[PDB]
Amino acid sequence: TVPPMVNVTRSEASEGNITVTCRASSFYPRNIILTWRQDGVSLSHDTQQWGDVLPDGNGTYQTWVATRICRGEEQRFTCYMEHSGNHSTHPVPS
Amino acid sequence: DIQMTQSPASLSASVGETVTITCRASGNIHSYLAWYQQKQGKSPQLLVYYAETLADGVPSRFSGRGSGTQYSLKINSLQPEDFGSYFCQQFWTTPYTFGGGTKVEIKRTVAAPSVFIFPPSDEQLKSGTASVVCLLNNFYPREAKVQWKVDNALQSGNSQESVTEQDSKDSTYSLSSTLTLSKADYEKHKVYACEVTHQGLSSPVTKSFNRGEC
Amino acid sequence: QVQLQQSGAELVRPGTSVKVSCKASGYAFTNYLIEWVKQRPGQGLEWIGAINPGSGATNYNEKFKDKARLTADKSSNTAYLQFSSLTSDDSAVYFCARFLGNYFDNWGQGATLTVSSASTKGPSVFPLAPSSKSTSGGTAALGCLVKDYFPEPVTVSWNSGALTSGVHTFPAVLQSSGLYSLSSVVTVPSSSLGTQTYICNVNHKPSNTKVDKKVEPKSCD
Ligand SMILES: [Zn+2]
Repeated sequence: TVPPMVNVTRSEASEGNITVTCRASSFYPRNIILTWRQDGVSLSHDTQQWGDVLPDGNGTYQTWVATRICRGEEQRFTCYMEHSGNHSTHPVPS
Repeated sequence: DIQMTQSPASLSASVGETVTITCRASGNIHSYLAWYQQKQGKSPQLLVYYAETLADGVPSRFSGRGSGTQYSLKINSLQPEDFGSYFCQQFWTTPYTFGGGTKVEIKRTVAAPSVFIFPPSDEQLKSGTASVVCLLNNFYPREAKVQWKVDNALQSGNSQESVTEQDSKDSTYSLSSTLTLSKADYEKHKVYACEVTHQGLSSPVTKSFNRGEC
Repeated sequence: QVQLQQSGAELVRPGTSVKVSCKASGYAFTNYLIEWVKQRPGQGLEWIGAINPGSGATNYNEKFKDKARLTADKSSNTAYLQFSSLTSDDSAVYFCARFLGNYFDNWGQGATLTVSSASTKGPSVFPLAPSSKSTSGGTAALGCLVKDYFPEPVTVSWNSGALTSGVHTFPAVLQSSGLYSLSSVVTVPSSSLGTQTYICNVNHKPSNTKVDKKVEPKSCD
């Protein structure tokens, strides 16, 4: 088992709305949960977009999840990662 | 790991005064900081989150400010219910880390202790141990030194003390120190003394008794 | 409405294991992460870890990875913190809390954990008699030494609650024996010592002990 490296990035403000992307990388096995929370609670999957869990060419995997958030509300959001019975949480930077 | 440096560790203020507590983070925590109040080690109560957002029910005299690595909690017009402890916590990275805390105590005028000394009772001496008690009553500030002497020899490592929290009436402290020795050894020495040093005293005060004296 | 109710005080032996609880109510238990925090007087607040009660997945502080085990029973809305190989370093107050949007709220009342090999023992109560060396002006100090008991706490009152002003009951000190000792004192007028009776009432509920010790001047006085 290799634990994921989790990283949160944010795009520029489109129309007062930021896109936040939570990336998990360099993990094994392939089974992972990666999802956005607001005010400590998981969002609906219909408010998010997920990449596939793809190889990185080193015997490990990588994936991502994104959601759109209104400007000034970024501190309410947390990326939740779960892998092999472990979890980690990651707030929105800047 | 983010280290949170909270200052000052203790703070003396009066009702009506404005006080400021600072927390400095070792790296950028992106305003993911909360302030909590704690009275007598009880359940922490949320005051401020996201560095500056005041929590529900919290009086508007509480004010959180900061960004990057520099954060402060200001209490304008300090009220009787605000005396207690305060701490900051960061939520930028795990493990979550806390400031060392700030104890906010009631300021008052300097008051010297009244010193009292108690020999071991005859009842206790039947058990084979002797406890000599020194009481430093109703003093301020908290900082005080008790020095035990037996036949004018300074003692070390055979006493323990405890201090009350600030009194509700007069905002002073009291201190109890217990010198412990065997009954056998107690009955080999004569003069038992408690030398007290405190900034309110003009010079250190000694309270003593002779074993067997009325 | 939201409430995290923890289990009571724990008195446990070194080398053994103990499991303390945090019962959640007033919200959907599986939606929020539960947090655990350790507090001692000497070395401040420390985060132990978090658990997702929906999946049981854990996020540990590396310092508690060998010491602590976090579990959750979603059928009873209860989270648990288990310690293995208990030592005196584990003696602390432990809090549970709730993870909101990147801050903690709804802290539990706390549970005290005291690690000790001591057995339950009632206090001996000795009078701290007034004398010339416990007088200050027209005031005389007197008291009671409540010695060699386990566990905490002890309550002290004076004249069955009729005497409260000037009373100072100090925090207990832990002696090298493993037993506690505390003192309770009161300042009264020196001229009242001939007429007024002074009795300390010591209650130690853990050992089913109740002592009423009259405190009076020495026979020579
Ligand atoms: Zn769907």
